[PDB]
Amino acid sequence: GLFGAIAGFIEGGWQGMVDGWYGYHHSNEQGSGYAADKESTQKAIDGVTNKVNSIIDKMNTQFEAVGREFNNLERRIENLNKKMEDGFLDVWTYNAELLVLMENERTLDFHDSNVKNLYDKVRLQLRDNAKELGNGCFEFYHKCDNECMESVRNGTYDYPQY
Amino acid sequence: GLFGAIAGFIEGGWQGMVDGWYGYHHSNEQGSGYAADKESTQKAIDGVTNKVNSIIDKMNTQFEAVGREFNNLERRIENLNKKMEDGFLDVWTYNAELLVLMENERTLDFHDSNVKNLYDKVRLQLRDNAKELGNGCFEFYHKCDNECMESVRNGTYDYPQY
Amino acid sequence: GLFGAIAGFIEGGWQGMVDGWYGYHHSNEQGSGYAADKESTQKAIDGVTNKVNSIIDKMNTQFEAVGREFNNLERRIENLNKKMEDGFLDVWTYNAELLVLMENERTLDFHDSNVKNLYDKVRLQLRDNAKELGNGCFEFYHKCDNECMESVRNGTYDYPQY
Amino acid sequence: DQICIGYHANNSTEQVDTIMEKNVTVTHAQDILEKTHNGKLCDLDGVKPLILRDCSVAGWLLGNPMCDEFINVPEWSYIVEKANPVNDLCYPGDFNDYEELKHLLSRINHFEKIQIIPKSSWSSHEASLGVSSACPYQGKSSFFRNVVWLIKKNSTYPTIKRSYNNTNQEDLLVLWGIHHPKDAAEQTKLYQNPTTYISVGTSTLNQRLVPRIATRSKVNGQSGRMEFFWTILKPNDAINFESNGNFIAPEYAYKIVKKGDSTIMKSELEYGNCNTKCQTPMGAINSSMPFHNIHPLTIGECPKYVKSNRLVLATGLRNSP
Amino acid sequence: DQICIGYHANNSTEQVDTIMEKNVTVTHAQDILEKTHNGKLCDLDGVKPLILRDCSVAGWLLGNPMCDEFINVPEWSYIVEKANPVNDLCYPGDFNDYEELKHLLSRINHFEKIQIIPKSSWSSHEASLGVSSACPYQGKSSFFRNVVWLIKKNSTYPTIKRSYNNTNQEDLLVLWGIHHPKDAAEQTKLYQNPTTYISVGTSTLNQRLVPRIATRSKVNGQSGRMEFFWTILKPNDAINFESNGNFIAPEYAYKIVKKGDSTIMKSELEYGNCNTKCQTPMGAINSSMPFHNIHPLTIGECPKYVKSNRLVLATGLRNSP
Amino acid sequence: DQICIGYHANNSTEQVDTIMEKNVTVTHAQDILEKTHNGKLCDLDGVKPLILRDCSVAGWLLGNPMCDEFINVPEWSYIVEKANPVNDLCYPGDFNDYEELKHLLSRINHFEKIQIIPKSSWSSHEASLGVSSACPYQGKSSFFRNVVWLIKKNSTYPTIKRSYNNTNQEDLLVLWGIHHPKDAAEQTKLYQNPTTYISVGTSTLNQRLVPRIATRSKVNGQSGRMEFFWTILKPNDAINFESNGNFIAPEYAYKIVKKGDSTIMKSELEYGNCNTKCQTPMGAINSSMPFHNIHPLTIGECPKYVKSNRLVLATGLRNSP
Ligand SMILES: *[C@@H]1O[C@H](CO)[C@@H](O[C@@H]2O[C@H](CO)[C@@H](O[C@H]3O[C@H](CO[C@H]4O[C@H](CO)[C@@H](O)[C@H](O)[C@@H]4O)[C@@H](O)[C@H](O[C@@H]4O[C@H](CO)[C@@H](O)[C@H](O)[C@@H]4O)[C@@H]3O)[C@H](O)[C@H]2NC(C)=O)[C@H](O)[C@H]1NC(C)=O
Ligand SMILES: *[C@@H]1O[C@H](CO)[C@@H](O[C@@H]2O[C@H](CO)[C@@H](O[C@H]3O[C@H](CO[C@H]4O[C@H](CO)[C@@H](O)[C@H](O)[C@@H]4O)[C@@H](O)[C@H](O[C@@H]4O[C@H](CO)[C@@H](O)[C@H](O)[C@@H]4O)[C@@H]3O)[C@H](O)[C@H]2NC(C)=O)[C@H](O)[C@H]1NC(C)=O
Ligand SMILES: *[C@@H]1O[C@H](CO)[C@@H](O[C@@H]2O[C@H](CO)[C@@H](O[C@H]3O[C@H](CO[C@H]4O[C@H](CO)[C@@H](O)[C@H](O)[C@@H]4O)[C@@H](O)[C@H](O[C@@H]4O[C@H](CO)[C@@H](O)[C@H](O)[C@@H]4O)[C@@H]3O)[C@H](O)[C@H]2NC(C)=O)[C@H](O)[C@H]1NC(C)=O
Ligand SMILES: *[C@H]1O[C@H](CO)[C@@H](O[C@@H]2O[C@H](CO)[C@@H](O[C@@H]3O[C@H](CO)[C@@H](O)[C@H](O)[C@@H]3O)[C@H](O)[C@H]2NC(C)=O)[C@H](O)[C@H]1NC(C)=O
Ligand SMILES: *[C@H]1O[C@H](CO)[C@@H](O[C@@H]2O[C@H](CO)[C@@H](O[C@@H]3O[C@H](CO)[C@@H](O)[C@H](O)[C@@H]3O)[C@H](O)[C@H]2NC(C)=O)[C@H](O)[C@H]1NC(C)=O
Ligand SMILES: *[C@H]1O[C@H](CO)[C@@H](O[C@@H]2O[C@H](CO)[C@@H](O[C@@H]3O[C@H](CO)[C@@H](O)[C@H](O)[C@@H]3O)[C@H](O)[C@H]2NC(C)=O)[C@H](O)[C@H]1NC(C)=O
Ligand SMILES: CC(=O)N[C@H]1[C@H]([C@H](O)[C@H](O)CO)O[C@@](OC[C@H]2O[C@@H](O)[C@H](O)[C@@H](O)[C@H]2O)(C(=O)O)C[C@@H]1O
Ligand SMILES: CC(=O)N[C@H]1[C@H]([C@H](O)[C@H](O)CO)O[C@@](OC[C@H]2O[C@@H](O)[C@H](O)[C@@H](O)[C@H]2O)(C(=O)O)C[C@@H]1O
Ligand SMILES: CC(=O)N[C@H]1[C@H]([C@H](O)[C@H](O)CO)O[C@@](OC[C@H]2O[C@@H](O)[C@H](O)[C@@H](O)[C@H]2O)(C(=O)O)C[C@@H]1O
Ligand SMILES: *[C@@H]1O[C@H](CO)[C@@H](O[C@@H]2O[C@H](CO)[C@@H](O)[C@H](O)[C@H]2NC(C)=O)[C@H](O)[C@H]1NC(C)=O
Ligand SMILES: *[C@@H]1O[C@H](CO)[C@@H](O[C@@H]2O[C@H](CO)[C@@H](O)[C@H](O)[C@H]2NC(C)=O)[C@H](O)[C@H]1NC(C)=O
Ligand SMILES: *[C@@H]1O[C@H](CO)[C@@H](O[C@@H]2O[C@H](CO)[C@@H](O)[C@H](O)[C@H]2NC(C)=O)[C@H](O)[C@H]1NC(C)=O
Ligand SMILES: *[C@@H]1O[C@H](CO)[C@@H](O)[C@H](O)[C@H]1NC(C)=O
Ligand SMILES: *[C@@H]1O[C@H](CO)[C@@H](O)[C@H](O)[C@H]1NC(C)=O
Ligand SMILES: *[C@@H]1O[C@H](CO)[C@@H](O)[C@H](O)[C@H]1NC(C)=O
Ligand SMILES: *[C@@H]1O[C@H](CO)[C@@H](O)[C@H](O)[C@H]1NC(C)=O
Ligand SMILES: *[C@@H]1O[C@H](CO)[C@@H](O)[C@H](O)[C@H]1NC(C)=O
Ligand SMILES: *[C@@H]1O[C@H](CO)[C@@H](O)[C@H](O)[C@H]1NC(C)=O
Repeated sequence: GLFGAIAGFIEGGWQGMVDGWYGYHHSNEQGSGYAADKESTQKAIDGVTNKVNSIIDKMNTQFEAVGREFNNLERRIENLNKKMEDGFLDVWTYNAELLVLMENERTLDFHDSNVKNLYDKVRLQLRDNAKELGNGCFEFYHKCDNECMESVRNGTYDYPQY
Repeated sequence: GLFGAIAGFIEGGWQGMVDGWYGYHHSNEQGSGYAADKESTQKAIDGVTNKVNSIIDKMNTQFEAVGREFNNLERRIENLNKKMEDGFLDVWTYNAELLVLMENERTLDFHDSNVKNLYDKVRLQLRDNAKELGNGCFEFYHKCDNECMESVRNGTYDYPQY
Repeated sequence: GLFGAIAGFIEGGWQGMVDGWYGYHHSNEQGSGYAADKESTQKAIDGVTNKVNSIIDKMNTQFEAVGREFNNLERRIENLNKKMEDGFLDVWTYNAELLVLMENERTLDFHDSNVKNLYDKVRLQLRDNAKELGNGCFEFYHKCDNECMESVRNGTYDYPQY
Repeated sequence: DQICIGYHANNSTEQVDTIMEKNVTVTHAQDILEKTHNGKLCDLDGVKPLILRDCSVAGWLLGNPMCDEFINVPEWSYIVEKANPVNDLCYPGDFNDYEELKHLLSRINHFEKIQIIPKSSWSSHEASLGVSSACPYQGKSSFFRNVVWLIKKNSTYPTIKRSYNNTNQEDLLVLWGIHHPKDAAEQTKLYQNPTTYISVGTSTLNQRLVPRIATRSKVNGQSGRMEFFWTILKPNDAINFESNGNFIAPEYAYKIVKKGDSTIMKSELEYGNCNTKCQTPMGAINSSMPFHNIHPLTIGECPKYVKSNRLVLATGLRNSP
Repeated sequence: DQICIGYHANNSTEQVDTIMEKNVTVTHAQDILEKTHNGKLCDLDGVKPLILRDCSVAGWLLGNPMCDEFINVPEWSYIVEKANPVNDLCYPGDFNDYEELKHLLSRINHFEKIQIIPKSSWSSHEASLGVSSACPYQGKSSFFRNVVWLIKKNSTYPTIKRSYNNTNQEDLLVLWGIHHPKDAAEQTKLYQNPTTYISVGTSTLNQRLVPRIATRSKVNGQSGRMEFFWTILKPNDAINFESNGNFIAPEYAYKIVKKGDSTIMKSELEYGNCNTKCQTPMGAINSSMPFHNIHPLTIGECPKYVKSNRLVLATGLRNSP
Repeated sequence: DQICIGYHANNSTEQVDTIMEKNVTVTHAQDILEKTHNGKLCDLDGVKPLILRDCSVAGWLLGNPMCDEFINVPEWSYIVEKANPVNDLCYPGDFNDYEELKHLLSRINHFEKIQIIPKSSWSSHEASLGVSSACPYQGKSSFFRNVVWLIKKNSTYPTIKRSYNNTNQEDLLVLWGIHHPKDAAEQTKLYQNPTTYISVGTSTLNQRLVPRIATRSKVNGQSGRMEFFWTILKPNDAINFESNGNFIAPEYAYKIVKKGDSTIMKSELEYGNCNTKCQTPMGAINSSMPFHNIHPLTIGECPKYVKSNRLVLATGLRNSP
C-alpha cells in the first residue's frame, strides 16, 4: 500500500484482535494480549460509512428508460431512440464501475494510512526509551507493566519517568 | 488526514502565521516568532491554482440545450427530446459534483503532505542534535540563536558545528 | 510528490541504474555501484500494467455514432440527432481526458511511495548502526564490505552483529 | 517487554477490484448491485396491472369479440402486452396514429366506457348486419363491439349527420373507422352510393376521409380493409360526423377519469398472484440495493439499472493469508 | 530553545464537502457556481430581442390585425414568446408545419417584408371584402394583413393564374392559405364554383389543395377554417399559383437578409430596459463563474448549466477551532 | 562507507499532464490515441465497398441511364456516396420515404436484380416510347432502366390490372412511380383519359395515387414531375396494380439476399486499391491503440473515437534534469 504499513513493515493482520480495526498487542511478565484503539477505529468507520452513502447518493439521479414504439416507416427515429437509451446506460455503467474501482483503491490506502499514523503516534511518544524493531513492535529498555502499557495506549506515556 | 500532520501530530494551525500556508515558529532567549516557508508555500499555490483551472477548463465543452417544439401528435419525439436533454444535464451535474468532492479530498491531503514533508526536511537536518518532542517541535541541545534558527529554515543547518 | 522521496529528500534519479526502477547504490573500499531492487520494481510494473489495461478496458463499451439522414422538413429531429451524437462524444472525451489526468497523478505518486517505502525498509534495518545523512544515504559506523552491503539489500542485515 | 501496532484480520474471502489490482481479499465488503428477481408479473403497491394476454391495445380498445375479458377493466398500475398478440385487428386494416395513442396511455391508469351513439338510434340504416367471418364469436360472425358497421336499408344509404357533445368533465377518447371495399360491385352492394366520404369535425379537427378501392391480398379471408381513427374530445366540445357510406360509427367511447404514472410493458409472462414495489418485464424486485442489473425498463420505486455483472465496495481492509 | 513546524489558521467559516466528510471548515475556498440573476429580459450585446408580447409567431408572420406593433420589426438577437399568446390565429384554423418553421427562425435574425402580389392588381376578383368579425381592428371587421382573402366579383370567380419570380438575392419566405367553408351554400355564396382547388408549384414544390367541408364547432364565432401553408422560395426560382376559389393569396412576403444565432425563448416576462452578455428565460447573467444553476436554455457567452445547489472548491487547508 | 536508496533516470523527453501540473517529463510513457490514417477508401476485410461515384442511391436503384456501372453490383461491405451526386433523378421529381429506404440499406450487403414484369408483356400499351431528353444516353433520349413509362397505344389507354406474386425466398424491394404532367393537354396527349389514378395493394399496403397538375419551373428542361414510391414485398405475398394512366410500371426489382452490418458513408474520395479492418470517411485505420481522433463515423473493428488532440499515460516516473 501507499503508506507502507499494511502488508508492508507490518507483515500481516491479527485474527486475535476482534474488537476493532487497528490496535495494540502488549507482551510483558504479567502476560500478553490485544487492545483495539477506539479513536482511530471509529474515525475509520465514520469515513467509510460517509463514503458509501456519498457513493449511493451521487448515483441517485440517473437515466431512466421509458417505452416508446414506432411503426415500420419510423426506423430512423426508432434507431435514434435506441442509441439514446443505450448511450446513457453505457455512460452510467462506466461511472458506477469506475467509481467503485477508484474508491476501493482509496479505501484500502485509507486503512493503511490510519495504521501508519497510529504507529507514528506511538513512536513519537516512546522516542529513545524503546528499540524500534522494524516490524510494528517496540522493545522497551525498562520494564513496562500493564499500567505502563496502558499509558502508551493513552497518549500519556510519561517519557521523563523512564 | 492521510499524511498525519494537519490536525494529527500537529494539533492545530497558527493564527499568528499570516504570510504563508506553512512555516516555522522559533523560541529562544532573544525572543520568538513565526516565519513562512516561501518555497513550499509557493509550490502549494501553483498546484492548487493549476487544479482549479484544470477543473474549470475540462468542463468547458459540455451539453447545451436548444429549444425545440412539437405538435399534439408528436408526443413520442417530444418525450425523446426531453429525456435526451435531461439525461445530459444529470450526467454533467454528476460529473461536476463528483469532481469537486474528489478533488477537495485531494486538496486537503495535499496540504497535509506538504506539512509532513516540511517537518521531515527539518528532522533530517537536525538528526540527533535536538529532541523530537512529538508535536511538530524540536528542542535543541545547544543554544540556537536567530542565525542558528535561520540556518534551519535555510536548509544550511551545520550539523557538525553542533 | 505526496510522499516526499522523488525530487524531494532524494534530489534526483540515477542515469547509472539501468536494470530497475528503484534500487541501491553502495560505496566502500572495494568499490561502488548500482543494484536494482527486484521485488519493489516488479511490484511497480504489475500495478502500472494492470492500470493501463483497466483504463483501456473500461473505455471498451462506449458510444458509436451511426449515419442517419433527414429531409428538408425534418430539421427538428435532424438537430436532435446531431445534439445527441455530439453530446455523447463530449461526455466520452471528458471521461477519457479526466481519467488520464487523474491516473497520471496517481502513477507519479505511486512511484514516489515505492521509493519512500524502500528507503524506510532500509532505515528500519540499520536503525542506529548508521548515520541517516538526509539525502537518501546511510553512512555506516562499521566497515561494510560487499557481503555486508548485500545483507542490507537482502533484508538480512544482522544488526546485533554490528 | 514490547508493545506492537497492528490491524484486524479474519476468515473473510470477500474480494474487491481496484485500478491496479483485481481480486483483493478484504476483511469486510458491501455488495451494492441487486442481481435477483422473482420472475413474475405482480401487483404494484397492491394495484394490479392490466394483463392483455392474447389481446393487443387495438383489439382491447376497438372491442375485438375475442377480447371480452377486457369489456370493462378496472384501474391499472401498468399494462402488459405480448410481442405478437394474436387477437389484434380481427378484420384486417390499419390503426391510424396507433403509436401516438399507445404513448397517450402511458399517462392513463383508468378508462370508463360510456355509450355516446346508441345502436338502436340508427333508424334509417341497418346497424345489426355489420359482421364478418374474420371476427368470429362462439362460431358466428361478429365485429368490433365498440363501433357500428352501418349498411344500406331497403336499398338506400341516406346522408348521416350526427353530433355528440362532451358534457362529461373528463376528456373523451372517441374511436371511429372507414371501410375500404374490394371492388365497385361491393361498394354499391353494401352502401349503394358509388362515391362516398366521411367528414369529421371538432373544435380543432377537420377531417374528410374517402374510401380507397384496390385489389388486395386476403388477410383473414378478407380483401376489404378497415382503417381506424381516433381523437380526444375535450369537455364542452362537440364532434360532428357526416357520411354517404363506408362509415364505422362509434357506439362506445372511453372517459379518461384517472391520469397518472403508467407504462406499456412488453412481456410473454402471465400474472404471478403477487405484490411488489418495483416491476420489470422479466420479474419484480424486492431489494434495498442502490443498483440492479435485471432490466432497464422498470416502474415503481426502483434501484438504478446498470449493465454490470458485479459491484462490490471495500469497507474493511486487506485481509491476510 | 526550540523550532516548530506548523500551518496557517484564520477566522474563516467557509466549508467544503469531500467523499468521506461533509462541512469541513477551510481557511480558503472558491465558489464556482453562479446562483443569481437580474430577473429581466435584456438586450444581448446591445442588440434588443423581439418581444412578441401577446402575439404568437403565427399572429406576427401572417399579420394578425392586433399585431401591428410588429408590422416591420428590426434585427433581433433572440425572440420571446409567451406560453399561451392570446393573439394567435384570429380566424380559427391550422398553420401547416408550424414547428418546422419556428425551428427555421432560430437560424434567423432579420426579416425584410416586401410586396410580391399587390392588392390592387386583382382586377377580376374582389380583394377588399375579405374580412371577418373574428379578426377585429378598431371595432371593425379586418383580416390577416399579409394575405388577401379573394372572393367572387359580379357573381364570377374565374381561374387565377399568378406567378412570382424571386429576383432578390435573399431566400424568400412565402405564405398563403385555403379557406374551408361551413357548407355548400357558403361555398357558392363566396366563390360560386362548387368544386375548387389551389395548385402551388416551385422548383421543388408540387402542391394541390382542395377545400374540405364539414360541420364544425364555433371558434371565435366561426364554423369555417383557414389552413395556412408556407415555403422558402430560393433566388431565381418562381412560385406558381392556380385556383378556382378558396385561395388566400399572398400580398407581402419576408426576405431573409440576416442568418445567424438566435432562439425562441418561452417566457411571461417583459422587456427590462437592460443589457447583458448571457440571457435566460428567467433573467440575465453577469458572472465570471464557470457554472450556473438558473435555467438550461440560455443564449450568449454563458457559464455551463448544472442542477447543483452548491459547488465550492477547497483552495486552502483544514481550519482549526 | 555508505548505501543509498534511489530511482531510475534516463534521456527521455516524453511528457504527461496531471491535474496540478502540465508537461511533466517522465522516464516512460504510453500514447493511447491514434492520430494518423492513410487517407483512402479501402476494402473492409477484403470485401470491397460500393462506390457510387457521381450517382446517388436513387440514380442507382431506379436505374438512371448514366449509372449503368451499377447495373448489377456484387456484395459490398459499405456504401460510399458524395455529398451532392450529379446523377440523381435525371427526370426531376421526388423519391417518397427516401431516407427511410437509405436507412433500410444500412442493414443490407447484397441485392439481386430480377425481372418481375417484362417490357414485352405490355401488349395493349406503348412501352418503348417512355423516354426524355432529361435522361440522355449516348446522345439519345432514354429513361430510368428499371421502370417502364407506359403511354397510350393507337389513341387508347385501357385500364391496367397486373399482379406479381413473390415466389422467392427473399424479401423483395419493389419500385414504381407516377407522372405529373404539365397541363391538361399533355395528359390527354400521353394517356387520353383526363382523370386517372394508380392503385397499389399488398398484404399491408393500401395505396391510391392521383396525378397532380400545376405550372412548374423547368428542371432539366421539364415542367412535368415523377414521384417515386417503394415497398418491401414479403415472401408469398402479392402486389396488385391498377391504373388509368400516368403509371411508371416496375420492370426490375431487387431481391434482398444478404442482410448484415453496413453503412452509407458520405465522402468525396475515390477507391484506394487498398485493404483495412477499420474505415472512416477520411481514410482507413491500422492501429492497436484503444482511441482515435480521425472521425466519429466508422465501420469495422475500430478504436473508440474521442475529440482529444493528445492522450498519453505515464508508466514510468518523474525524470530528472
Ligand atoms: C355543448 O353543450 C353545452 C351545454 O349542454 C354547451 O355549453 C353551454 O352553451 C350555452 C350556449 O349554447 C351557454 O348558455 C348560456 O349560459 C350562461 C350561464 O351563465 C353562467 O352561469 C351558469 C350557472 O349555471 C353556468 O352554467 C355557465 O357556465 C355560466 O358561467 C349565460 O350567461 C350565457 O348567456 C349570455 O347572456 C348574456 C346576456 O345576459 C349575453 O351577453 C351572452 O352573449 C350570452 O348569451 C350563455 O349563452 C352555456 O354557458 C354553456 N354552458 C357550459 C357549462 O359550457 C356547449 O357550448 C356545447 N358545445 C358546443 C360545441 O356547442
Ligand atoms: C426568373 O427571372 C430571371 C430573370 O428575370 C431568370 O433568369 C434569367 O433567365 C434567362 C432565360 O430566361 C437567362 O437569359 C440569358 O442570359 C445569359 C447571359 O449570360 C451571362 O451574363 C449575364 C451578364 O449580365 C448574366 O446576367 C447571366 O447570369 C449569364 O451568366 C445568356 O448567356 C443565356 O443565353 C444563352 O445563349 C447561348 C448562346 O449565346 C445559348 O447556347 C444558351 O442556350 C442561352 O440561350 C441566357 O439564356 C439569364 O441567364 C437568367 N439570368 C439570371 C441572373 O439568372 C430566371 O430564369 C427566372 N426563373 C424562372 C424559374 O423562370
Ligand atoms: C402466391 O403464390 C403461392 C404459390 O404459387 C401461394 O401459396 C400457395 O397457396 C395455395 C392456395 O392458393 C396453397 O395451396 C394448398 O397447398 C397445401 C399443401 O400442403 C402443404 O404441403 C406442401 C408440400 O409441397 C407445401 O407446399 C405447403 O406449404 C403445405 O404446407 C394444401 O394443404 C392446402 O390445401 C388445403 O386442403 C385442406 C384439405 O385437404 C383444406 O382444409 C384447406 O382449406 C386447404 O384447401 C393449400 O390450399 C399452398 O399451400 C400455398 N403454398 C405456399 C408455399 O405458400 C400464395 O398463397 C400466393 N399468394 C397470394 C397472396 O395469393
Ligand atoms: C491512562 O492510564 C494511566 C495509567 O494506567 C492512568 O494513570 C492511572 O490512573 C488510575 C485511575 O485514575 C490511578 O488510580 C488511582 O490512584 C490514586 C493514587 O494512588 C488512588 O487514590 C485512586 O483510588 C486510584 O487507585 C493511577 O494512580 C494512575 N497510575 C499512574 C501510573 O499514573 C491515567 O489516569 C489514564 N489517563 C487517561 C487520559 O486515560
Ligand atoms: C542562511 O542563513 C545563514 C545563517 O544566518 C547564513 O550565514 C550567514 O550569512 C550572513 C550573510 O551573508 C553572513 O554575514 C556576513 O559575515 C561576514 C563574515 O563575518 C561579513 O564579512 C559580512 O559583512 C556579513 O556580515 C554570516 O557570517 C553568516 N553566518 C553564519 C553563522 O554562517 C547563510 O549565508 C544563509 N544561506 C542561505 C543559502 O540562505
Ligand atoms: C543474502 O546475503 C547474505 C550476505 O551475502 C548471505 O549470506 C551469505 O551467503 C553465502 C551464500 O549462501 C554464504 O556462502 C557460503 O558459506 C559457507 C560457510 O563458509 C560455505 O560452506 C559455502 O560454500 C558458501 O561459501 C556466506 O557464508 C553468507 N555470508 C554471511 C556473512 O552471512 C545470505 O545467505 C543471503 N540471504 C538471502 C535471503 O538472500
Ligand atoms: C356487412 C357485410 O357486408 N358483411 C359481409 C362481408 C362484407 O361484405 C365484406 O367483408 C366487405 O369487404 O363479407 C362476408 O363475406 C365475405 C367472406 O365470404 C366467405 O364465404 C369467405 O369464406 C371469405 O373468404 C369472405 O370472402 C364476410 O364474412 O366478411 C359476409 C358478411 O356478411
Ligand atoms: C369574405 C366573407 O365572406 N366574409 C364574411 C364571413 C365569411 O362568409 C365566413 O366567415 C366564412 O366561413 O362571415 C362573416 O359573418 C359570419 C358571422 O356572422 C355574425 O353575424 C356572427 O356573429 C358570427 O357568429 C358569424 O357567423 C364574418 O364576420 O366572419 C361576415 C364576413 O363579411
Ligand atoms: C413519353 C413522352 O411523352 N415523352 C416526351 C416527353 C413528355 O411528353 C414530357 O416530358 C412529359 O411532361 O417530352 C419530351 O419533350 C419535352 C422537351 O422538348 C424539348 O424540345 C425541349 O428542349 C425540352 O425543354 C422539353 O420541353 C422530353 O424530351 O421530355 C419528349 C418526349 O418524347
Ligand atoms: C478474479 O476472480 C474472478 C472470480 O473468481 C475470476 O473469474 C473467473 O475466471 C476464471 C478464469 O478466467 C473462469 O474460469 C471463471 O468462469 C470466472 N468466474 C467467475 C465467477 O466469473 C477472474 O478471472 C479473476 N481475475 C483475475 C485477474 O485473476
Ligand atoms: C452541513 O451544513 C449544511 C449547511 O448548513 C447543512 O444544511 C442544513 O441542514 C439543516 C438540517 O438538516 C437544515 O435545517 C438546513 O435547512 C440546512 N441549511 C442549508 C443552507 O442547506 C447540512 O445539513 C450539514 N450536513 C451535515 C452532514 O452535517
Ligand atoms: C506544454 O507543452 C506543450 C507542447 O510543447 C505546449 O504547447 C505549445 O504551446 C506553445 C505556446 O502556447 C505554442 O507556441 C505551441 O504551438 C504549442 N505546441 C503544441 C505542439 O501544442 C504548451 O503550451 C505547454 N503548456 C504549459 C502550461 O506550459
Ligand atoms: C468465520 O468466523 C466467524 C466468527 O466471527 C464465524 O461466525 C464463522 O462461522 C466463521 N466461518 C468459517 C467458514 O470459518
Ligand atoms: C423483501 O425481502 C425481505 C428480506 O430482505 C423480506 O423480509 C420482506 O418481507 C420482503 N418484502 C416483500 C414485500 O416481499
Ligand atoms: C477576519 O480577519 C480578517 C483579517 O484578515 C479581517 O479583515 C476580518 O474583519 C475578520 N473577520 C471577522 C468576522 O473577525
Ligand atoms: C457585472 O458585475 C460586475 C461586478 O462583478 C460589475 O462591475 C460590472 O459593471 C457588471 N457588468 C454589467 C455589464 O452589468
Ligand atoms: C538515449 O539512450 C538510449 C539507451 O537506452 C539510446 O538507445 C538512445 O540512442 C539515446 N538517445 C539519445 C537522443 O541520446
Ligand atoms: C499495420 O501496421 C503494422 C505496423 O505496426 C504493419 O506491420 C502491418 O503490416 C499493417 N497491417 C496492415 C493490414 O496494413
